Parts: sequence; C-alpha cells; structure tokens
Amino acid sequence: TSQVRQNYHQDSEAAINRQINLELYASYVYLSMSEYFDRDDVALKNFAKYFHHQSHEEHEHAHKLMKLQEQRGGRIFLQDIQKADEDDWESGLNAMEAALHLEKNVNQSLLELHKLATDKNDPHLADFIETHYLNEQVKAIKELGDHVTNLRKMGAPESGLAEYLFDKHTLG
Amino acid sequence: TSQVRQNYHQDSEAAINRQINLELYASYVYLSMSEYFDRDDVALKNFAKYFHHQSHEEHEHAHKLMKLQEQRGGRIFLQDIQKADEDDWESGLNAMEAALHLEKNVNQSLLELHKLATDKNDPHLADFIETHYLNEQVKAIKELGDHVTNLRKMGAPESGLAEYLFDKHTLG
Amino acid sequence: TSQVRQNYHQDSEAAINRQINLELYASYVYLSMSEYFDRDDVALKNFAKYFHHQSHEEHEHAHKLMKLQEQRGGRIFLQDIQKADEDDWESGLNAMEAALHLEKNVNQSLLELHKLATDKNDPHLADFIETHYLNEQVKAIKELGDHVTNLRKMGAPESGLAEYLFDKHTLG
Amino acid sequence: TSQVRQNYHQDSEAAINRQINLELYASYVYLSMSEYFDRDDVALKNFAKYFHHQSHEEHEHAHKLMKLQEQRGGRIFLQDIQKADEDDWESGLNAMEAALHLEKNVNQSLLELHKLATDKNDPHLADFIETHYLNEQVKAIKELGDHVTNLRKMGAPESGLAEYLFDKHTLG
Amino acid sequence: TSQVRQNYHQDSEAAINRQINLELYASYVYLSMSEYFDRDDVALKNFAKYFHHQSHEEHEHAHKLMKLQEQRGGRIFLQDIQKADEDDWESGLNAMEAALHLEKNVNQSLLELHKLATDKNDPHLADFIETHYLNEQVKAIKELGDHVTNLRKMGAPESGLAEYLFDKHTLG
Amino acid sequence: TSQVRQNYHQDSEAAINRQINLELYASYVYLSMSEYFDRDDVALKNFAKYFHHQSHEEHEHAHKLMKLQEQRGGRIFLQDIQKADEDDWESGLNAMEAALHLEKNVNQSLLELHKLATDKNDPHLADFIETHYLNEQVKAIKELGDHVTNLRKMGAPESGLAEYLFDKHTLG
Ligand SMILES: [Ca+2]
Ligand SMILES: [Ca+2]
Ligand SMILES: [Ca+2]
Ligand SMILES: [Ca+2]
Ligand SMILES: [Ca+2]
Ligand SMILES: [Ca+2]
Ligand SMILES: [Ca+2]
Ligand SMILES: [Ca+2]
Ligand SMILES: [Ca+2]
Ligand SMILES: [Ca+2]
Ligand SMILES: [Ca+2]
Ligand SMILES: [Ca+2]
Ligand SMILES: [Ca+2]
Ligand SMILES: [Ca+2]
Ligand SMILES: [Cu+2]
Ligand SMILES: [Cu+2]
Ligand SMILES: [Cu+2]
Ligand SMILES: [Cu+2]
Ligand SMILES: [Cu+2]
Ligand SMILES: [Cu+2]
Repeated sequence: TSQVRQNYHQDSEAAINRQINLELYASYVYLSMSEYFDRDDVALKNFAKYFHHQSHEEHEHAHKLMKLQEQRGGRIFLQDIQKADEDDWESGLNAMEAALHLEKNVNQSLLELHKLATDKNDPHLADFIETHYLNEQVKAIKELGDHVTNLRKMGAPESGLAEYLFDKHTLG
Repeated sequence: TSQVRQNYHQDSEAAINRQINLELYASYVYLSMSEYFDRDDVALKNFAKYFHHQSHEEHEHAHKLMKLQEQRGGRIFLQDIQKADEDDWESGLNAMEAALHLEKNVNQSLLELHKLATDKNDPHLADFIETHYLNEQVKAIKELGDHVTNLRKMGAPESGLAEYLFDKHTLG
Repeated sequence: TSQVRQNYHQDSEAAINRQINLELYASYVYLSMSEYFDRDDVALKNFAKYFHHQSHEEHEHAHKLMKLQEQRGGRIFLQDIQKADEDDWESGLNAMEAALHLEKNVNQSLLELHKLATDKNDPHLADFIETHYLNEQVKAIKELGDHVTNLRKMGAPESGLAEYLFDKHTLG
Repeated sequence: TSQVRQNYHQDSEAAINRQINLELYASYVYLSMSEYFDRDDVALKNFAKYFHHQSHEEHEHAHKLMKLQEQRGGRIFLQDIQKADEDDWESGLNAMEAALHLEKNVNQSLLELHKLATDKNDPHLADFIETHYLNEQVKAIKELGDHVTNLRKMGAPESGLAEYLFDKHTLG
Repeated sequence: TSQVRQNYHQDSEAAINRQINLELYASYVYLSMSEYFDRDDVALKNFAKYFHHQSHEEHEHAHKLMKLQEQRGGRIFLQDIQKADEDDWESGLNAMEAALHLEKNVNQSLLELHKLATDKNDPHLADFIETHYLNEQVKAIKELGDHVTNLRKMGAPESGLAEYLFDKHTLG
Repeated sequence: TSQVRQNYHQDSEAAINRQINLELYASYVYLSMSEYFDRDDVALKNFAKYFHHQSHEEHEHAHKLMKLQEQRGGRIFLQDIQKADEDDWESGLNAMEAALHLEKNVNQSLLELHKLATDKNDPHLADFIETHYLNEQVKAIKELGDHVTNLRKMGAPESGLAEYLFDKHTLG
C-alpha cells in the first residue's frame, strides 16, 4: 500500500478507474459524432466543431480523475475504450439527443460515485466530485436540452434548412 | 534539345502542355459561372465571388505547370481555350454540380499525368504532381461536395430562399 | 429583355462581347510572350515580367467590359480564346513590335466600338469607352513605341548586349 | 458510393481505418506510460511530461488520417481502443524501450499502407503517407533510440540516480 | 545492426555515403571556382560571391544526407574529397558551363539514388530525395542554363566587357 | 608573375597551399567526429555540436589563408582532402584527445610556416601568421587540454555517466 494512501477505500479506487474509463468512452463517442458531421454527405462543420470540443473536454475530465487517483495513492487500471453504439448518427438533432442521453448516464454514474464517497466517509473524494464534476454535468445536460429544444422547434430532423441554420447561428 | 533538359520525355512534355490547356479551360469555365451570378436576374454576389476566386486559382495552377515546363527544358505549345459547354448555369446548385464534375475530370487527367511520370521514370515530375496538384484536387472536390450537399438539404434549386441564404451564410 | 435594360442596342451588346473576346486574346498573347522570355535559351526575366504584367492588365480590361455588359442588362456570350499566331517571338524587339501591332488593332476595334455607341445614341457606353479604354490605349501604344525606339537605337535584335541591358535598365 | 470518391480502393479505405485504430492505441499506450511516472512511488515528472506529449501527438496522427478518410469519400469505422499490454512499466528505460518497439511496429504498418497505395495506384494516398507519417516515424524512432542509449550508458535501470538525472537534464 | 534500423538496405546506405562524397566534391569545385575569380588577374567579385554561395549550399546538401544516414541507422563512411579537374577556370562563361555540367552529373546520380530506393521499396528515402534534392537540382540547372545563355548572347568569353557587366548586373 | 606580387617567395606560396590543405583536413576530421556523436548508439548532442562548430571554424581558417594567397599574388593549388584516420572515435574523451593531438600538429606546421617567413624576410606573412593563427592555436589547444582533464577526472571513458554530464554541463 502507497506511502501517501490515507482514508482511501479499495471500492473508491475501483470506482474512479471505472469513471476514468467512462470519461474516455464519452470522449470516443463525441469523436465519432464529430467525424460524422465532416462527411461530404453531411457537411455540417459547426456540429462537427461542437462535438470535437466535447471530445477534448471529456479527455480533460478523464485526466483529472487520473490525477485524483495518483494523488490519493491509488493505482490506475485502464480498460479498453469501447466504440460507440452507432457509426452513423442520422442527423444533428439525433446526435444532440444521443449526447444528452449519454450525459445523463454519466451524471448517474458520478452521483453513484458521490454516494460511495459519502458511505466510505471520504469527504475529500466527495468534494472532488462536487467541485469538478457535478455542476459541469448539470451545465452540459442543460445545454444539450437547450439545443434539442431549438432544433425540434425549428423543424428538425425533416427540415434540412433547420439544421443548416442552427449549425450557422447557434453552433457557429 | 535544351541545355537544361534531362530525364524529360517527349510524352511528358506534351502531357504538361495538355494539362496547361485544361487548367486554362477550367479557369474560363469558372469565369463564365462567376459572370452568370452577377446577372440582374440572378444577383447572387457571393456565388459570383466564389467562382471568380476559383477562376483566379486555376490561373495559378496553369502558371505553375508553365514554370515546370520551362524549368525542365520543355517548350510550351498553347492551344485555344475553348468556351464552356453552357452560357447559362441555371442555379447555384447546378453550378456547384458542374464544378464538381469538372474537378473530377481534371483530377482524372492529373492522375493519368502521374502514371505517365511513373512509367517514364520521372520522379521529379511525379513529386511535382503530388506536391502541387493531387491534394489540391482532393480538397477542391471535397469542398464542392460539401456545398452540393448543403444546397440539396436546404431545398435547392426550387427553394429560392435556400440559394439566397447559402450565398449569405456559407459563401459570404 | 432585362428589367434594367434601357437604351442598350442589340448591336452594342454584341460589340461588347466581341471586345471582351479580344481583350482575352491580347491577354493570352501577352501570356505567350511572357513564357517565351522565361525559356532557358532566352532568359530575359524583365521582358518576361513586363509581358506578364501586360497579360494581367488585359484581364482587368476584359472584366470591366463584362461588368458593363452585366450593368446594362446585356447577356455575356463567350467565345474561344484563340492562341497567338506565334509560339516563338524571336527577340525582345520583335515581341515589342508585335505588341505594338496588337495594341493598334485593339485601339482600332475600340474606336469602332465608340462610333457604334455614337451612332446608336448611347452616351453612357460612349463615355465608358472614352473613360476606361481610349486613353489607356494611347498610353500603351506610346510606351510600346518608346521601347521599340530604344531597342532599335541600342542595336537590337543583332546586339545581344542591347536586349540584355534594356532588360536590366528599362524593364527592371 | 460518395459523390467525391475517386481512385480510392475499398482496401485502402479499410487500411486507413486500421491505421486510425493503431494511432489511437499508441496514444492510449503513451497515456498509460505517462500516468505510471506520476505515481508516488515513481515520481519522474519529465518522463511523465514526455509521454503525455507523445500521447497528444498520436491523437494528431489519428485525426489527420480521419481527415484523409473524409476527404477521399471513405467512411470511418471505429474499433475499440485496446488497453496496453502493461499496467506497470518498471522503469524509465523500459518505457523508452517499449515505446521504440511500438514505434517500429507502427512504422511497419505505415510502410505496408504505402505499399498498398502504390499497388492500388493511389499516388495521393502514397504522398499523404510519405508527407505526414514516414519521416515522422523515422524521427520518433531515432529519438527513442537516442534516449535508450543515454539511459543504458548512464547505468539505468539499476542506477536510480541515472533515471533521476536523465529526467532532469534530457527530458526537462 | 542499429536499434533504429528498419527497411534500410545495405545498398541504399552505401549509395548515401557515395552521394555524401559527391556533394562534398561539388562543394570543393565551387570553392575552387570562387577563389579563381578573386585572383588579381581575374577580379570578378560577384562571380566569386556567386560560387562561394554555391559552395556553402553544397555543404548543406551533404549535411542533410549525413542526417538521413544517422536517422535511418546507417553508418557514415567518408572518402577523400578529390580536387577539381581544373586549377584555372578560364572565364566566367566557362565556369558557368562547368558548373552546369557538374550539376547535371549530380542530378543523374540522385536519380539513380531514387531508382534504387524505389527498387528496394524504401518510400521514406524516395520521398527524402524527391523533397530535398530533385527540385533543387532542376532549379540549379535552370539557373546555370539561364546564365550561360545571357553570357553567350552578350559576347562572352571574348568580350571582356560582357563578363564585367554580367558580374555587375546579374550576379551583383 | 602577378602584377601585385612583391617580396613573396615561391616557397612561402607553396607553404600556404599546404597550410590551406591542412586546415581543410582538420575541418573534415571535425566533421567526422561531429557525425559520430549523432549516431543513435552514441547520442551525445553537445559533443556533436562542439565538433561541428570546430569544423566550421577550421573552414574560416582555410578561407583566410586563401585570401592571403590571393592578396599576395600567389596562385592557389588545391589538393585532395584526405579522410580522417578513424571512422569510429570510441568516446567523448578519445575524440578530445585526438583533437588535441591534431591541433598540436597544426600548430607545429604554422610555427614552421612562421620560421619560413622569417627566413625569407617576409614580415607581412610573419605578422599574418602571428595575428590570425598562433594565438588561436594556443587557445584551441588549452581548451582541448581543459576538456581532456575534466573528462579524465570525472571517470571517462569507463563512466558513461561522466560523458553524459560533461556533454550537459560543459558543452551544453
Ligand atoms: Ca461537455
Ligand atoms: Ca467491443
Ligand atoms: Ca463542497
Ligand atoms: Ca479551386
Ligand atoms: Ca469551339
Ligand atoms: Ca512525394
Ligand atoms: Ca498594357
Ligand atoms: Ca484556332
Ligand atoms: Ca511521437
Ligand atoms: Ca481487451
Ligand atoms: Ca546550387
Ligand atoms: Ca586525386
Ligand atoms: Ca577550433
Ligand atoms: Ca586516401
Ligand atoms: Cu465528462
Ligand atoms: Cu486546378
Ligand atoms: Cu487592353
Ligand atoms: Cu504516430
Ligand atoms: Cu547539391
Ligand atoms: Cu585551424
């Protein structure tokens, strides 16, 4: 056991490694979405820019969890990063809906991570989740909801003019 | 035979002169398209700007081929620049489609120029085509494809509002 | 007939299209001359620079005529751009002489364009020719005459030292 | 088949997708190495910095391949990113040796990608591999070799003072 | 065999060492020419400056080949640098002619180096020759041809006034 | 005999040409040493930088002697530049020792050049050797001695850590 390790439960260490893997998975999902919008038969550059930024941001989330693990004296165990469930994301609206779905699932996992920290009486880990993850999730989810709403009201996914203009005016 | 001439086959020299003529033809086609969008009954200024820029760029392509010819010790033989197959380009979408068609044909010609350089064991000419022409074609074609896609999805050519907004938001 | 068209005769419209073609032809002639001076067995860089500039300037002349056509409500009809009568321009002096010959012919055509505008009582077109073309021709022709004179007096075309020094001191 | 697709073989498209996956794998390997050096019982910050930079660079390599795929009209198919063969990299020298081993394998794959492009007569893809990947591999491998050499000569892995000073003076 | 060595044939390694020696020889030839023009009975300072620059440039060519050798895992074997075939270069024109002759021979050697790289299926070395050597040769040869032409037309080598003025106006 | 020649003995002229050749040889030796340290199995970049600088400096020494020759009315006769006696310089210490050995031999030659100038009553050449060569040799030799001493005391050539740190702290 690590010379720095203190008040850090084996279950928490494992939950962090699981969260590290999930952040990397969400990163890979966003990468997939980003490249779909760069296709010649889709060609929505700001949707592509939007998800590329989400991909990079998710890598920051994973790195910070890895930092936590290292600082607490835990050992990182990595797992394969699974490819997304889709290769083709259909439309701008459908990607926004899939992203919101994903973010809600990630939020649920982080809330279960917080409960575990409360149950193992680890207030450092609890505060870490609160400070760096919980409000970020809330903001992410709200933004995705905002986008889904506008796209729906504009006439997406049927209106091709709607996704074109949303790409231009909201995401550009 | 030129004092500088070395490893430069009569067939390559002639193929360059043919490519020089084709670059000038594409230039003239883009000129034609550009002026069509300046018509009072079309009046799409950014379509016009877009093809005017394509025309100038195609002149750069021709000049560089003429430079190659001169540097290798070949003699430039010019041919008439044929006028385009159309005087009236119908719509923004139709010009984009005709431009993509043209660029694919020019690409095919350049790939046949590369094969000839490989077959005559002329690695200088091969690299020249690779370096200055091949990726440029790929980029040109992809961009034209991107535009065709957006215009189609927006409701062009029937939607006059679609070409107006594409002119404004993509080409402006 | 165009919504903007007013006082613009079918004969004038056709004469403009013919002038547009001639400006493009002169452009192509100058291009040919420019490349000849870049040949390894000619290698007079400032002669080459001089005619390359003339080529670009002639494209400006054509564009402005196309602008006129569009503004007046006429329809541009392009024709093939014929290659020059020579592939080999012999010498610096001979190109200057051929350029002067060309410019005098273009001037004659523009003067016939002015007469037609006077005869069709089109004072806008008349002023356009006067303002943008007539004095430009006079200046072009005078400059070419000036160059022909100096080259002759220096000992061109026989004196190879004459063209070398004229290239250096006048055109450089 | 894509509107932009031209001279792009199904085998090449698939080879690119395989290369995309390998670049992402090398990225993940470097991530693993980077975090190992941040461990409290390793604590070599510049080794960690060095591999973190390698990880980011490998993501750039993957993105450019994805760009190529999109530009050529191919469809990206992603695969899981496998975790590295090690969780514990033993020492600074051993990570450098494993990195060199990895880079040589990636180089071999890229050379097989080039052969395939030559065999399918795809000079655009051939030039792309040459321009963006081949010399980069050579440089990467040479640098890793340079580091392995210095570490060995200094007395690594036994000399803990050797890795400490190499971390300070070469990687810092 | 080197830890970095990969896909690098013994024949290529030896051909590089031979090219390294030839670049150094051309460097030494240009050094010889440069000093000849500094003689009190020649005293053409810009000819001297011109070849001194060529000498330095040829050293850059050799260094880059040595870099390639080192990066690929090959071992440099140097050979004597032979003195030029002349101690006295007669005239400005004759040096330009001898330089052009030399550059064409060096070009031939580099083209044989490229063929060998193509035959040993070494696309890294092939691209290296293309990128850093082939177009440079073409440009060098064209420039030398340009100079030979002007000097001949001016009346060199008999006209001492011709070399004086070419020294002043072209090389100065 | 040269119009500028005065008080310049045939023996001195020949001794200068011999010194010119020796400076070029020392230049080539330093080039050889420099490239050895860039080898993947040596990888001492500041040793490499150090000898590369020595190589360039030795070329300056040769050029100045060539200047002297030209200014005095002598004729330069070049000789082959012999390759060094080694292809492999073993270690940092061994190169420093070989460089010191070389510099002492060059110094001896320059002192014999000075004696000859004193004996031929050529005070211009005597002062030239004194001013540009003699103190430079003394400084070069002292520096090489200084380096040899430090390397020995640090534990070179056996201590690989010694050459690594000397490369870093003295030569970097
Ligand atoms: Ca986000
Ligand atoms: Ca899976
Ligand atoms: Ca709190
Ligand atoms: Ca274009
Ligand atoms: Ca026709
Ligand atoms: Ca290439
Ligand atoms: Ca003009
Ligand atoms: Ca004709
Ligand atoms: Ca790297
Ligand atoms: Ca697995
Ligand atoms: Ca050169
Ligand atoms: Ca010899
Ligand atoms: Ca020195
Ligand atoms: Ca020998
Ligand atoms: Cu996240
Ligand atoms: Cu083009
Ligand atoms: Cu004009
Ligand atoms: Cu990579
Ligand atoms: Cu060279
Ligand atoms: Cu010296």
